[PDB]
Amino acid sequence: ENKLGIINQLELNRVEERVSKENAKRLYDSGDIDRIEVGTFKGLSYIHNYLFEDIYEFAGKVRSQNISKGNFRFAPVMYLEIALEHIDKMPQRNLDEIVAKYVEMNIAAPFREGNGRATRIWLDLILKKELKRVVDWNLINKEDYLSAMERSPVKDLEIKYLISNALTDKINDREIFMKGIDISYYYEGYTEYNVDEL
Amino acid sequence: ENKLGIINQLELNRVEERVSKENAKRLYDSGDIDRIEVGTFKGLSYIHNYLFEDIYEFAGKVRSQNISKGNFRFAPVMYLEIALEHIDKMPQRNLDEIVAKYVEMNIAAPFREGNGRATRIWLDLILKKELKRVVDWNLINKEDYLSAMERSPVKDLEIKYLISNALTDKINDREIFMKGIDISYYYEGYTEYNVDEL
Amino acid sequence: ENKLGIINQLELNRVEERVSKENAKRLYDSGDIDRIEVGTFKGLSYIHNYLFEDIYEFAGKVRSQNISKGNFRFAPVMYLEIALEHIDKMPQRNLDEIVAKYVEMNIAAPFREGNGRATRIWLDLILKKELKRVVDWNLINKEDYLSAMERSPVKDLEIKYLISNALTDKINDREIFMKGIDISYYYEGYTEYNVDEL
Amino acid sequence: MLENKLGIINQLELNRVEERVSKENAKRLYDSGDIDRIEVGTFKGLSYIHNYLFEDIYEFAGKVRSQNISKGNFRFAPVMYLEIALEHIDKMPQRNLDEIVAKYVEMNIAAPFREGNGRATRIWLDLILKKELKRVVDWNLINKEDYLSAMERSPVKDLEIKYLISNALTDKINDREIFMKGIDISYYYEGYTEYNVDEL
Repeated sequence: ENKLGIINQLELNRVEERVSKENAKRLYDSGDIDRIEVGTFKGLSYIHNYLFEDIYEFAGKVRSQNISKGNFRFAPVMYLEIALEHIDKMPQRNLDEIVAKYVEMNIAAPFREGNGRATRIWLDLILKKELKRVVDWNLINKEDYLSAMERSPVKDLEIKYLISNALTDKINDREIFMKGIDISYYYEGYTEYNVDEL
Repeated sequence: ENKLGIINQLELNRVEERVSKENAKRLYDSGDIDRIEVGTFKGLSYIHNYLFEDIYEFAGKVRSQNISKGNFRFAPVMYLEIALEHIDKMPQRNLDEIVAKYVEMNIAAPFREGNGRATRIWLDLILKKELKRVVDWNLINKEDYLSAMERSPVKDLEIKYLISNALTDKINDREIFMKGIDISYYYEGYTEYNVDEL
Repeated sequence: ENKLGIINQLELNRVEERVSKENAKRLYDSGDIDRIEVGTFKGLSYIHNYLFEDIYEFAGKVRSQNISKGNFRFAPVMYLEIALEHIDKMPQRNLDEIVAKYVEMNIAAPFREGNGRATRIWLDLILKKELKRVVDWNLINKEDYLSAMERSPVKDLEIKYLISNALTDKINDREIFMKGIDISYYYEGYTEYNVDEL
Repeated sequence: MLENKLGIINQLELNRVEERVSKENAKRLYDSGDIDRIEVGTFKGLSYIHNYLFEDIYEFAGKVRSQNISKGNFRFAPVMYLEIALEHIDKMPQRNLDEIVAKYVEMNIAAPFREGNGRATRIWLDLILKKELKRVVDWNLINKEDYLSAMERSPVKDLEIKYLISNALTDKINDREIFMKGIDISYYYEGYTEYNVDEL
């Protein structure tokens, strides 16, 4: 279900990876990433549209159906408008409040697809603005990340620990961002490209 | 925080069990249980107030704070009004729909405390009206019940199975109701009294 | 790490699917599938080797290190032989005992890879011998299957329900088998081929 | 319901007497100084603790179980692995908090006795911490719900229970009140609240 002419899911995986990773590279290199609202659904939507507007019509738009990914209980549509407004007002002064806000937005998962990758970019911008840190994503193991996120609605200690131990002060390091993009796509199983070669 | 003069949590547990079980016995014997709206938040609120109004000021009222217990998130206050209106509109024609409705009201957990006991009484009333059955709670083990309830937000098959294999047609049997009250309190850890001896 | 020199994971996935599916087709059509020990590790090892001896060494052989999948707690290597001996002696007289045996063998997961596909074939042979049934895998939705398997060490009701509702007496229906092979590969994410065209 | 050395046929009364008698034994275990002459960190020592607490009540006290036991959200070790599992736990290191918590988590999964594993193993844990870190747990600093949730999570990831333990560590390793309060809280974790050990 896409804007390109793709009827095969494996081909769509490769093409989505390549086009959206191209867009992520441009998001950083043009400086556009630094002109978006931080910590808000408007900003998250801007990121998501930027990554995916060529591939999906729903890019940047709040979904209309429920989503089902494993046994994780995402927000049902009926709470979604309420949830995002709540998240727009949550504080983000320190690591606890930032992780708590990230966990709430992960539960809300407002888009049909692409929530994890877009929201990881959004999280790094919150960390940069409020703590002058970003996540070095090579300091977070993939299985530990996925397990910690699935656990996070009950207790966010695991995800907090991973993030806190992966914090770096190199908030303008192009290499940290670009490799963070490759790792973020690897978490969701897309590994056909390296973003820096696009 | 209670209407009595109690500073000890264990004494509060003791008196809460005794008073609310006395009220449950009266709810059945007076016939008041037969005059309640079935399957709605209005009826559930009536039950909860009836059990707990001597002990807690919030009895029968939707909570204003979040509650956090076990391995899945109950509805946060900000969703509660939407959730209860939705639950009022859910169907209750067969066991599948009754169990799905019970699972959603358990997730809603609209009161500050006492959700489990009130909602089990409420469930028996839905079963009595729509299937001419009640639950024989002596046919549901505590460990099995708790495990199945914790699983139900993901998949209600386990709780559906326990409930259906405990269904009895003795829907006016006083002793089934009374033992059901003692068992329902045992599920939550209250065992100091026997309801028929109160 | 494989018998061909394939260094790309997406490439290996393609050839592993096609070759091993050819071996599965031959396993059924040659009738060899009917002369393998039913319900024992020896029989499972024969199935696994038959599927994977062309692609992987160690095919049919007990793994030597621990394996992980998500948070699932598979048997550690140091207990594996004990587990396999225990599983060889588990009974298989009715559906309950067969599902329980299948759940223990899923936990044992004795091979480095290919446990799910080999063990699903092994399960169908146990069912055919003991109940004169096989599973119509078309009646078991994928997400329901994976969730049920993850749940099964705690409570095997979900997988038992899915299997019990997918049982067919068409134990010589060649397409039920071959489609079962395609669906079983889809469970693990291999979707490039239809075995009957191989 | 379990066979017991008293003539008790009602589970609620067995709960009451078990709580009373075994809490009495725990008080005497500490006050007699016997707790200081137990092997630390091995199944032999845990077995000694368990027998001390429960031998008046249960024949199986201090003994490896012969059947599986099943509760909660993860499988305890099955009997067929139990001897090997305990042998392994005996050899696990305990030099720092990470290793002690990992060892405690493995022993909680092993759950070698028919019943009473949680209470005996918490005493066993405190003795390990006292020997290797010169700390014990101030159990008043670990909430019940937090404790139980962290334990259920621990076979997957021991971070939550490690956090609770480390943030409750105290150096008062000979404070009798810390111990006695720990006994009452440890029994509260499992739902036994009819007595206070110091009032026994």
